[PDB]
Amino acid sequence: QTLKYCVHNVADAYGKTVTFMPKPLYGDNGSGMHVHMSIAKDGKNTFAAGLSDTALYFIGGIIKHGKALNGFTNPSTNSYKRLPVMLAYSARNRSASIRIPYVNSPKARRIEARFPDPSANPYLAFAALLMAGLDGIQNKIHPGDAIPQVCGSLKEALEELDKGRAFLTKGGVFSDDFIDAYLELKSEEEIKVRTFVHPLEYDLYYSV
Amino acid sequence: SKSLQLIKEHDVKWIDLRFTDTKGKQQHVTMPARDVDDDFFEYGKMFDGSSIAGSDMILMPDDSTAVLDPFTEEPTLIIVCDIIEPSTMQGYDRDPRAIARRAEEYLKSTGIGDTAFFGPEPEFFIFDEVKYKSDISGSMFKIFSEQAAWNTDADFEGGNKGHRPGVKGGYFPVPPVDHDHEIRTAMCNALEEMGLKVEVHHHEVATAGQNEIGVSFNTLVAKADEV
Repeated sequence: QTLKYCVHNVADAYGKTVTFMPKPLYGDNGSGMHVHMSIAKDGKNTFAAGLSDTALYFIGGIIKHGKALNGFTNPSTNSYKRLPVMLAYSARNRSASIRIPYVNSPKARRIEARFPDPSANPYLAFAALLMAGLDGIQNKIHPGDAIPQVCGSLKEALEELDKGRAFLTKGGVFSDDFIDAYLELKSEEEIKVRTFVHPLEYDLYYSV
Repeated sequence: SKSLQLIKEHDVKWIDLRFTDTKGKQQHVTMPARDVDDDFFEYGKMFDGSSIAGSDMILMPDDSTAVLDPFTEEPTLIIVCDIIEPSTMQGYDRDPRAIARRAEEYLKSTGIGDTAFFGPEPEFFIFDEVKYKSDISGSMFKIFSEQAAWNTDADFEGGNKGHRPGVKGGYFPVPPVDHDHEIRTAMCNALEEMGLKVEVHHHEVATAGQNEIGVSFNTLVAKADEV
């Protein structure tokens, strides 16, 4: 939140203006908010391609609840104008939504998820990622080996959140009432976006 | 002959002698119709071909291709002429029409056949305006077309009727989308008035006003004159 603060105001100072939405441009690269997760335990690194079984279970939890996570890490109809969509993990491959950077130290082993976008609320997106990882670790969910994909439209992402909120509502981390209110807000938002004429439709169907 | 008959029929006032240079750009010189006689067809006119790209040379008219001009209000008869070297009185070495005649005569002499038939379909572009320059300062070939696919938001004198063909999608649209039906019909009418037996006309694949008008076939030199 501080980073968004500083970037916005420094942009305003020179007369420019920063936007953080994932895809303000078509025909050119969008903007993504990659997230590096690294759980510690009593000062040691739990995630120690060098990843322990617990890190793989975390990745499996991220993979399993990927579309449900898209309701928080991608709470934007822009996010699906940008979609790193393949819900797989690799250490070098550039086509996997989850990547493991080549860390030089065993203490700093971490995973990177590439689907989240800067339009996501930091608190909610981070909590959703952590909760999915905790669910995957607790349930011993094997991710497989280095296929599912993340959502493609906010409507289906909200549907998947409604159908898979269960892991978030574990231990009381997310209240069912909060999820319902958040879903109603995002649903009215998506409905507002969907039912408005697109200029591309004037490009395509004007004469037909 | 033919040209005299057309002159008598339509009270033709001017005779337009046309030939072709090496580059393929048709050239025309006009003359009064009252000078047409036996000596005009046995001697032809004369002109300095030195300034033609590719000295004195004789324009020998071909009366078999006399055809009225449907654009000039004054009735002018168009005659396509050959180029004759005064020294040898034979067809000019570099005259493309003479070369075409030599090719057809070679075809009829080798015994392979006679009267080789060529039917060409050339496509063209229709633009509202066009601009281009190229000097040390810079260069450009800006192109203006009301029906172009890139003018979907432009301002036009009359209005931007947003019906226009998309890129590589201007093939056979109805007149609301293609803005060239009436002009293509006018082209076909002019071609028919010039004796061309047109057979089809339509909008081609390109946007920005590409059209094709396919006309009937003919022999080598006849079809070159027809094109």
